[PDB]
Parts: sequence; structure tokens; C-alpha cells
Amino acid sequence: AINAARENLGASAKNLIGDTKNSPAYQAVLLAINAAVGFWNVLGYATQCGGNANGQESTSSTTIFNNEPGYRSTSITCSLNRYKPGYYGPMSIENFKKLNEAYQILQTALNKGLPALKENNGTVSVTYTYTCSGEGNDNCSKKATGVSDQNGGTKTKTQTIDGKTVTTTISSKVVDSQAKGNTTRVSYTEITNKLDGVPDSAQALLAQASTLINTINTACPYFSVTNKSGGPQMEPTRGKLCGFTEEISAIQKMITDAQELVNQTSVINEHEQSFAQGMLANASAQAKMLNLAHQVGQTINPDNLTGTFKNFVTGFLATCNNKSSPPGTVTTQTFASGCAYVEQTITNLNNSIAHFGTQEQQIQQAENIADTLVN
Amino acid sequence: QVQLQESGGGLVQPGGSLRLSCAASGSIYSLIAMGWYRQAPGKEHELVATISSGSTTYYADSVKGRFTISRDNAKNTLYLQMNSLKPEDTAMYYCAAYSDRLTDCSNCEADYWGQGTQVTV
Repeated sequence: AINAARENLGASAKNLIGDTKNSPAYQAVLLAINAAVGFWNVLGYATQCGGNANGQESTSSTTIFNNEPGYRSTSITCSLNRYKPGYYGPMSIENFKKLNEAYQILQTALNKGLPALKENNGTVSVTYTYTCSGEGNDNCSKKATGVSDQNGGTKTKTQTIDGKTVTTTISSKVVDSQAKGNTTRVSYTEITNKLDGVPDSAQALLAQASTLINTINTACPYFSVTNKSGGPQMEPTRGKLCGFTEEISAIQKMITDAQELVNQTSVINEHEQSFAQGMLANASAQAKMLNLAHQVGQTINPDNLTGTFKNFVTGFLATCNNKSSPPGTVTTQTFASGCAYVEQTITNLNNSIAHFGTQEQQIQQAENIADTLVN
Repeated sequence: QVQLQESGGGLVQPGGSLRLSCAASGSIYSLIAMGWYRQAPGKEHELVATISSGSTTYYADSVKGRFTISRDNAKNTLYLQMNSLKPEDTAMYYCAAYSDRLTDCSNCEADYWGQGTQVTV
């Protein structure tokens, strides 16, 4: 029976770290990431931003980031002029890039598939473009970009993401206002980035989620939103992004919990099934992953929530306004909606737990047998 | 978040007229007012005229009487009819707008701007 409880722990470790659809742990990690991505999708469009490379006022700089959830648009336009970036002001281009890099990694990797928690070496390619226009816009220039000839230049660097080496290609292309194809009859510069080999693992995407929500909180720019004529309303319609203190806290807390959940994965790996220690460490780990998963579910669950934050979840974050679109998907109508499968993931997380009851008792059983043995 | 693009600038005779245009796009819901600045190569920039969501207009003494501000809400377009032009009107005219961040501030300057269009009289 000591050995039956070990086959049981082996079996349930596999259900937790090898499986996905039916892993509480997996769904909890997904829910934390999607909640973060969903947050930006909801408010990104309402956020002001502009300035030059050094976060100063610019009087002419318009900088546009593609595959971003903007107002009636697949780009976010950072074109606020004459006031310097800062707290309760426009987000700076420095910050917006940090946020945009993270957003692009998350949407591409979610699009591709988060692997199971044990699967830890997977990678993904991420490509993303932004433009600069306006005399005085240094946001696409050598200084900010690394590329010698702004006019067609291309640099290949290595950078490190989650302690892994990522080969980055940057290229720069000016499109003259006279150019055949340029309808916006304004000169602009287009910067493409390709990140070859980005980590696509539960852990890494959680760091990206972390950087996303925490670049927002810290930069704390001004926003103003527009309500739809029907359906849930957001009031007040104007303020500072870090003023969403409850949403941000909960999202922070689910990322932390999911991170704590990933650490328990190695304890399990380090003790596949005197040995009593390992049995205990493995069993306790499994119990902790289930405790943290239920907790991630409870945090964002509409039945535990109340006015205002409840409203933000049920009416905005857990929805998609895209027209009727897989996980990574940005349209002219993503804005003011999460479009990150938050309704569905909350569901699946709570269901994987419903269907994890026998495993919860087998894990609990082995906990005692193991603890007993240890003493 | 808002983008503004002017047109209609050109060469004009003293006495004549021009209508300037501005196509606005983006977060138009967030604007509390729109308007026109100008700057001559030598001079300071000058606020020419404004129009504030109630259809309430301001004009600089210097253009008051000669120039009309006006919008077409349906096509998201801002106009500036300029009559009886004098050579002292030669300048870059900029389309501009004020976001709702500027609500309580009466003398803040517009936080969105076009790339300007040239009017030489």
C-alpha cells in the first residue's frame, strides 16, 4: 500500500505537470497570464503616450505600435504632444516598448500553445513592427535601435530572456511620403523586430505577464475610455492606470501564485516515484499546487467579487468584442475587452478541480503515509 | 491616440481667401476642444481659433471678423475659413486638439497636433 500510494503520486504528478486541458495547475497558470494580457486589451486603447526617446515632451512625434489593441484599430497610436511623460501623464515610449515587447511575446506564445509545466525548453519566434513619423521623432533612430542606416539598415544581436540566449534581428526601412504605396502621404520609419528562440514555458511567460502588469502599475499613465451605448459601463471614465488598484493587485497575486505553483514542479521532478522524505516532498508539493490553483480560481471568480471589480471582470475582462479568432488575436474591436479566454479558462480551471477529487484524496492519503514514515 | 492631418494650404493674393481642412482620427471621444495655431518663421506660435464641444468659439483678436472655425462632426473634420488675407497671415498653420486630461486647465495648450500646412499671402 506504500507502493500503491507511490503509483498514485506518479499518476497525479503526470495529471498536474504533463497534462494541460485537465490540469488544475496548467489552467491556473493560463488564467494568470490571460488575466494580465486581458487587462491591457481592456485599457490599452484608453492610455495616452508620446514623447521622444528620452521621455521628453515632443511637439511632432507620433509613434505607432502594430498588433496592439487600439481604438478602432490594430495599432496603438502614441501621439500625445507637448507634455512630458510621467505619472498621471502620457506613458513614455521607453515604457511602451517594454510593455509592447512583453505583449507581443505573450500573444505569440499563447497563440502557439503554452506547453505543460514539465515541458520547459520550448521556444517560439516573435516578430513585431512599429512606426515613427514626425520631424523630431528619434524613436526609430540609431540611438534607440542599434541600426546604422535608418534607410534599410539591419542588425543582428544576441540578448537574454529568462536566462536564455535569443537572437534578435532588427531592421529599419524609411518610407518616403512620395512612396508608391504610402497613403498616409507622410514620411515614416518602420522598425521590425524578430526574436528567434524566445522561451515559451509557464515560467517565462509568467515573467512576461509580470513585466506587462508591472510596467503599467509603475508608469501609471493617464487614460480616458469611452463606454459602449449598451451593456456594462465603466465609471469614472478618466484617471490613472494604477488607480485600478484591485484589478492590479489580483492580477499580481495570481502571477505570484502561478509562480509559486511553477516552483512546486521542480520538487516533483526532483522526487519521481528513508525514501520517505522524497515521498513527502512530492506529496506536499502536489497538495500545494492544488491549493494554489484553487486560490487563483477564487481570486478572479465573479461570485467572490463585488461591485466595480466584479463589473470589470464580468463585463470587460472576461469577454471578447472581436467580430463573429484563436488565443493571440488582435482586431479593430479587441479594445475594451479581454480577448484572452478568461471566461473559458476560469470555467476549465474550476472543472479540472471538480474532476480532481479522487486525486486530491490519493495525494492526501500518501501525505500521511509519507509523513508517518518520516517520523 | 489622436491623429490630425491638415490640407488646403497654398499661395494666395492679398484680399483673397482659403479654407483649411483637418481630418481627425483616433480617440475623438476624448477631445474637449479643437483649434488652429500658427507660427511664422520669425514669430512666436499663436493660437488662431478654437471650438469647444458645445460649439462655442474663440478667436484671436487679429483674425476675429476675418476667419471662421467650424467642424463637420459626421466626417470628423475641422475647417478654418480665412477671408481677406493680409501678408501678415503668412505662416505654418497647425490643426490641434485638447484631450480631456486638460479639462480643469483653461490655459493649457493643446496636447495633440498635426504636421502643419503652409499659407503664404
